[PDB]
Amino acid sequence: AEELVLERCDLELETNGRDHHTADLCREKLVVRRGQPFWLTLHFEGRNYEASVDSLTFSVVTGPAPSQEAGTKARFPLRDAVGDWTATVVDQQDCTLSLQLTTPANAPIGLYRLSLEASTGYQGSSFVLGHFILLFNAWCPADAVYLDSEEERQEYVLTQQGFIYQGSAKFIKNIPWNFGQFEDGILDICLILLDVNPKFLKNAGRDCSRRSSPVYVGRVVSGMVNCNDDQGVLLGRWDNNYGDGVSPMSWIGSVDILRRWKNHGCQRVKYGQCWVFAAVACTVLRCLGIPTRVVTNYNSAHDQNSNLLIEYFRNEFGEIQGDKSEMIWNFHCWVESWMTRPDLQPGYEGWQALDPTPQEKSEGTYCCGPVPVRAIKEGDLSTKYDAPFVFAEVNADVVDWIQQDDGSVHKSINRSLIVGLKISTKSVGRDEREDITHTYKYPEGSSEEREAFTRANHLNKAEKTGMAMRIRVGQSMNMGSDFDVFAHITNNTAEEYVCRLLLCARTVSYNGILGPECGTKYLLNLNLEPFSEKSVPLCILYEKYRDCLTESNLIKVRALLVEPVINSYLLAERDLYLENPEIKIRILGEPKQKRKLVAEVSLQNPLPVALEGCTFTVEGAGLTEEQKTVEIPDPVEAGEEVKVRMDLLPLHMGLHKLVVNFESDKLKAVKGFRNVIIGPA
Amino acid sequence: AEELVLERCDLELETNGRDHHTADLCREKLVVRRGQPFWLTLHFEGRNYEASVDSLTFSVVTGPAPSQEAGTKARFPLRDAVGDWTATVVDQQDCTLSLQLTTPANAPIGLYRLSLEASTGYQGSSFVLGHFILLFNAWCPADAVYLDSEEERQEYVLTQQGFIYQGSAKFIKNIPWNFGQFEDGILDICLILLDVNPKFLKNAGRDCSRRSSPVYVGRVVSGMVNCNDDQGVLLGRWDNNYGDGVSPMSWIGSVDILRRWKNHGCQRVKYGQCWVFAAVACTVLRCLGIPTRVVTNYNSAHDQNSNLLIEYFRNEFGEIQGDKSEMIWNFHCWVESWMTRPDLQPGYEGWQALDPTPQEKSEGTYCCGPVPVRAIKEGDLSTKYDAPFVFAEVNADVVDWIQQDDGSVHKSINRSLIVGLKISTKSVGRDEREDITHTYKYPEGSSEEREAFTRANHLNKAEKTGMAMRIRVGQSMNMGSDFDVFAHITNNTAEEYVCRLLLCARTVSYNGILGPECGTKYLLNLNLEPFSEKSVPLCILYEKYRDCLTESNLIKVRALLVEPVINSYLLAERDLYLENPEIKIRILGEPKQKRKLVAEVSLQNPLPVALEGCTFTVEGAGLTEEQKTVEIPDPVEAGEEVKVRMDLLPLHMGLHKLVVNFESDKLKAVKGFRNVIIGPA
Ligand SMILES: Nc1nc2c(ncn2[C@@H]2O[C@H](COP(=O)(O)OP(=O)(O)O)[C@@H](O)[C@H]2O)c(=O)[nH]1
Ligand SMILES: Nc1nc2c(ncn2[C@@H]2O[C@H](COP(=O)(O)OP(=O)(O)O)[C@@H](O)[C@H]2O)c(=O)[nH]1
Ligand SMILES: [Ca+2]
Ligand SMILES: [Ca+2]
Ligand SMILES: [Ca+2]
Ligand SMILES: [Ca+2]
Repeated sequence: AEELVLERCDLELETNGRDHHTADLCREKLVVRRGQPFWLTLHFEGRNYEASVDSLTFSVVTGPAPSQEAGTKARFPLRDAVGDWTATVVDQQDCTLSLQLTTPANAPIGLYRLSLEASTGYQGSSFVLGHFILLFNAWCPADAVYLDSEEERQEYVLTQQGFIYQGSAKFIKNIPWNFGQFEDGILDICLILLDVNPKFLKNAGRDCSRRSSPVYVGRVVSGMVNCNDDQGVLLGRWDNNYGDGVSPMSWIGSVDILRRWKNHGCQRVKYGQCWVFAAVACTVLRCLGIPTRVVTNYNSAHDQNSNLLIEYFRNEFGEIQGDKSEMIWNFHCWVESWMTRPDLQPGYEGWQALDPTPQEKSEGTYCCGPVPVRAIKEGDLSTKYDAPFVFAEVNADVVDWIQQDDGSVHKSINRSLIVGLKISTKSVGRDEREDITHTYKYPEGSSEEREAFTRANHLNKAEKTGMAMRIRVGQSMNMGSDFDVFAHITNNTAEEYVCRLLLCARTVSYNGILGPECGTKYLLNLNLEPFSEKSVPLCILYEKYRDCLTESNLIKVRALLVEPVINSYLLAERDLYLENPEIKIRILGEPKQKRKLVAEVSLQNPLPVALEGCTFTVEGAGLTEEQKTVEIPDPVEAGEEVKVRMDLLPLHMGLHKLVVNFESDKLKAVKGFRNVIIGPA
Repeated sequence: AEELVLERCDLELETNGRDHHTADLCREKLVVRRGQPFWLTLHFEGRNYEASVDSLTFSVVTGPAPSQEAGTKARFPLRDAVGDWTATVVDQQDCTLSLQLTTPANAPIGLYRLSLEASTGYQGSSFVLGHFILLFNAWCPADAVYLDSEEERQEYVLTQQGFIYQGSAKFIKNIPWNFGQFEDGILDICLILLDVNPKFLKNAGRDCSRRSSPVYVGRVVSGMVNCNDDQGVLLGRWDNNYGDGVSPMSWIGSVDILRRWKNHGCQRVKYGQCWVFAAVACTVLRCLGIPTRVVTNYNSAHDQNSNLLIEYFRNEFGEIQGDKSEMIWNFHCWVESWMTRPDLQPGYEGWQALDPTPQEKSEGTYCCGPVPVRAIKEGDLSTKYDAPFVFAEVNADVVDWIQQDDGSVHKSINRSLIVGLKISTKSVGRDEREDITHTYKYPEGSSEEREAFTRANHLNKAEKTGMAMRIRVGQSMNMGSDFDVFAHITNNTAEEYVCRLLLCARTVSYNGILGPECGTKYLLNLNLEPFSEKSVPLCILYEKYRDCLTESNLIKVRALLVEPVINSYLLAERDLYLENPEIKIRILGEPKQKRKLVAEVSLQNPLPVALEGCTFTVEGAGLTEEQKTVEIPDPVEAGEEVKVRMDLLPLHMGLHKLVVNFESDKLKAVKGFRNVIIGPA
C-alpha cells in the first residue's frame, strides 16, 4: 500500500539539443534554450507513475542566492496539460516516464540545478536529477532576442566562423575569424566570465535575477572585455611592441583568447585591440544565444568625448601639430546585438551597438552600448545607453585648419575624408561583405537626415577655387615591394596656376597613430595648366617603410595643394593597405566526419630579405578541437615559398571556415581561410 | 552428384557507388569507373560455391558489335587471386558469394552487359546478371584522366555547379551555371549522344572500341555540341532574335538543354552560343568522368582562319569599315579536359583545349581541339589536333589602320587592346576566379616567350608622340540608368597640341557584332596643354541604348585622338558591362535532405519603365530534380521589387549551388546564385 517511488538512470535526452540548436554544446552537460520545451526521460524501478498514488513537483534554482521573487528559483508541479515554468507528462511506457519541461521566455540565463521532490502522500523524498544550462533562444517567438529569418538566426548565433572587416575604406580586406562559441569548454568559460563580473561580486542575487534581460547580459559581456578595472578578458596595448604577449593582429580565433584567460587564473590575456574586443564579445554573446554580429566602421571618430566637431591644426606641410588632439581612427570595430528593448519607448527593438572598446569620457573610461542603431540613424541621442558617443563616432564632422605663417590659421577643403564610411559586416549565409552604412546614417542631404541631425541638435556643416585633388593608386600594391601612388589634381577653371604641393606618406597604425614618413616629395612651383588634370607621383619604397610599418599594413598618404594668389588650401588624405601574400590552402584526402584530413598551407615570400622563424597557426571550430601550430625549421629565402602540412581531425559535419595565420620576423600576421565541407562517415 | 548451380537475387552493391564516386549516378543502374574493383554479390539457392565442383566464367560485352581484339568484348575466369579483366572471390558466407570484379584502366567506356556462364563440368548454363555503365576514373592511378589532387578530382568531375566567366576584360562577371551531370537521366542522354555520333554511324564497332581513349571521347563529345552537320545538341543563332526558342543568355543550367534535345527526337535545342556549347560539353565530359573545366578567354581572336595577324581598316572616326573583316570577340568560351596524350611526344599530358564552338577554316566549318595547352604556351603548332587555331586565338596580333583622306591608310597606336586577356576559370573548391592566362602564354617580353613564338615562326611585333589615351569609367554603372564614361588623355610632352578627338559608344554583342551608337561626341579643336591630363566625358543614356543592347549588356566605347601637326593617330577602345540588378535570395526553413525548403527570390526593378511578363527560373542539381519556374501575374513598376517564393525539395546532402534567372520584356537574363548546404535528415 502506497510504495515509495524510487527512480534511477535519469536521462536528459541529447536529441532535444538538436531541437534547441545547441547540438554542438551538448557534450557531457545538457544545454537548452529558454521559452522552448525540452524532453526529459525518467527511469524508475517500480510503478511507472501511479499519479492516483504519487504527486511530485520539480524545483529549479540557478544562482548562488536563489529567490522566487527575483526569478532565479522556481518550483512547479507536474500536470498532464500545461507562471510559465511547466513540467508535463508526454508519455509513459514500460518502467519509463517521459516528460516535457518548459522554461519561461523571460527566464534568467545561467547554470540551473534541477531537483525533484516526490512526496506520495505519506513520507516521500527529494533529490537532484541533474544540471542544465539555459541560453537565450533566437527561435522562440516573444523571446527578447528573436529573429524571424532562420538564416539570420543561424548566421548570427550558430555560425562559429565569420569575417572581421578591416583595412582601409577604399580597399577593404576581410580577415577571417573563428569565433568558435561552441568549441569545447567555451560555454563554461563564458559563465565564469559572467560570474566574476562586478555586479555579481557586489550582489550575486541581484545580478543572477537581472540576467534574464539580454540588454543587461550584453552590457556585462562587453564590459568584461578589457573595459572595466580589475578582472577582464583582454589587456590592450597600442604602442606596437607586443613582445611579451600574442600580437593583436596575430589572433585568428577568439577561442584561444578565452582559453588563455581562464587557464592563467583570470589575468588579462596577452595584448588585444578594438577588433579583438569585438570578436571575443561576439563569441561570448553568440555562445549565450544573443544574436550578435561584429561590425566595422571606417574613418571612425573614436576617443572624441562624444564630439560632433573635431578641429585639426596643421602646419605648412599639412601635418597635424596637435599634441593633445586624437586622430581619426582608420577603422573601429564594435558588436551589434539583436534584442528587444523594454526600457525604452517602443519601436527601438533591433540591432544594438555595443562597443566593447573602452572610450574616453568625462565620467571616466568605460565602454559604450547598448544603444539602438535606430537612435543613431534618427539622431535620438537621449536614448539611455551611450547614444551620443556612438552617434558622434559615426556622424562627427572634421575640420582641417592649416596654420598660416602670419598669426592665425586658415580653413582648408578636405573632401577626401568622410566620417562613418563603408560600415560593413559579414553577410548572412555568404562570405560577401554587407554594407550596413545605411543602418546608422540616412542619405546625406536628405530631409530625413536633416531632421535626424536636428534631433541631435547638430545641424552644422557646405563649401565656398574650382579645383580639387584626390589620392589615386592605380593598380594594387602588394606588401614587401616598392610602389608608386599618385596625387591627382583636377583644375576645371580658366585660370592657370602656379602652386605649392607637399606630399608626405607615413606609416600609420589602424587607430591613427602616425609613424615616420616613408615617402616625401615637395614641389614649390608646380604649374597647373587650365582645364586639365595633373598627376604628381610619389614613390614609396619597401626599405623606407619596413621598420616602422604596423601589423595592419596601413600607410597614410597626405597631399596639400596651396594656391598662393588666392591663398587657397586644398587637402587630400588616403590610407593604403599593403596587401599581404596570399595563402594557398590545399585540402588533402576526402573530408569526412571523424576522419583524418591533411591541410597544406603555403605562401610565397614577397620580401627582398629572407624570412626567419616562420610559424603557421591554424584554427577551426569543428575542424580541430585544439589549435594546430607548426614552426618552420630553416629560414625562407627571397624567392622561396613556405609550405607545410598539418593533420586535423574534424568531428563536426557541415561547413566550417579554417583560418590560418603565418608569422615571421619580417612578415607578420598574414591571414588566409578556406571553407571546408565535412561529409558524414 | 554434381548438382546444377542455380542463382537468384543477383545484387550489384550500391555501396561501391560511394567507393567509385558515382553515388549520385547509382539510381536503378550500377555505374562504376574503370581501373578500379567494384563489389558484386551473388545469391544462390544451394551450394554457395563448390569450386572443387563448379567452374564459372564471366563475359562482358559493351558495343553493338563486340570484338575481343577491339576491346569491346572480354571474357574472364574466376580465380581466388588476381589482361586486367579479373573477377575474384573476396568471401563466401551462408548461401551468398561475394566477388570483386576489376576493369582495365584502358577499358572502353559505355554501357556493359554482364553475362555469367557457369558450367559445372557436365551440362551447366548461361545467363545475364545485369547491366552496368563504365566511366572514366579520375582517381585510378595510370588511367589517362588521372588527377593527383583530390580537390581537383572533386571540382573537375563531381562538382555539378560552377561559374562561366563572361562580361568584359576590365570588369569580369561570374555567371552561375548548373552543369548537373548527375541529374537524373543525364548519363543515358550522354550515352545516346555518343551513340548517334557520326563515327558510330559509319562503323559502330570501331567507335565503341575507340571510346577507351579520353581524347577520342572528347573530340566526339565536343563535336556533338553544335559543330558537325545533321544531329547535334544545340543550334546557334547570333543575330539577337531568339523569339522561337530559349535565349542563349537565358540558360542557367545545361541539364534542361540535354533534356530538351532527347525529349524532342534529337533536334538541335532552341538557340545556343559559345558559352552554352562549352557548358554542355563540360557537363557531358564531367558526366563521363573526364575531368573538364570551362574556360573563358577575353579579347579572343575567334573566326580568324588560324591567323596571327589581323588588320582592321578604319575611317576618319575610327569605325571599322571592313564588310568582310571579323571583329575581335569580347570573350570566347571553350573547355579544358585533363588527360594523358599517348599519340604525341611524351610530356604533353595535362589540360587539353577543346573548343566546341565551330570555327571557320579553309578545310571547312568544324570545332578545334583537343590541343595540349602546353603546345599553345610553347608555340608548338605542329601538335596534331588544331594547335594553330587555338594558339592564334590567344596570341593574335591586331593592327589598326585609319584611312587617310588622301589615298592610303595610316597606322595608329592602340595600346588598350591586348588579345588573349584575363583567361579565367572557376577555382577548385571556391567561388573565386582562377586566372589561367599564364597557362596559355608566357610573360610578354621574356626570352621564353620569344623562343615559344619562334617555334610558331611568328616573331612579329614595339612602337615608334609621347602621348597616350585610355578609357576610364570611374565608379560602376548599373544597367537601366544613364551614366558617364570618360576618355582620359595623358600628354607628357613639352608640346601643347590642338587635336581632333572622336568618341563613339555603340551597343555591342559579346562576339563583336556592333549595333547602332548610343553615345557620340566629336571635338575637332580640343586643346591639350603641356605635361597634363585631360578627360573628355561621354554621356551614355538608357533611352539611347535600350532597344539595341544585347542580352550580354555589353557597350563598346571607342575614342580616336588625332594630332594634326605630326598626323599621329591614337586609338582607345574598351567594352563596358552594364551590371544587372542583384537578385536577393533568402533560404527559408531549416535546410535538410528530403525536407521541403522555400527559396524566396527578389529583384528591384532598375528601369524607368515598368517590367511586364516577369518570370523567375530556378535550377539546382541536388536541390530540385526538375526546373522550377514561376510567372509573375502583373507588371512590375519602376520603383517596385519582384519577389516570389518557390518550394524545392533537395534529395542530396552537401553543398549545391542554386542558380536563378529572371526574364522580363525590358530586363532579360539577370542571374543570381546561392550556395545551399543541405544537412542530413
Ligand atoms: N586605395 C587603395 N587601393 C588599392 C589598395 N590595394 C589595392 N588597390 C587597388 O586600387 C584600385 C582602386 O583604386 P581607385 O579607388 O579606383 O583609385 P582611382 O580610380 O585612381 O581614383 C583597385 O584596382 C584595387 O585593386 C589599397 O590598399 N588602397
Ligand atoms: N571597365 C568597367 N568598369 C566597371 C564596370 N562595371 C563597374 N566598373 C567599375 O569600374 C572600376 C574600375 O575601373 P578602372 O579599370 O580602374 O578604370 P580607371 O581607373 O578609371 O582607368 C571599378 O570600381 C568597377 O567597380 C564595367 O562594366 N566596365
Ligand atoms: Ca541584416
Ligand atoms: Ca577636366
Ligand atoms: Ca589548376
Ligand atoms: Ca603627367
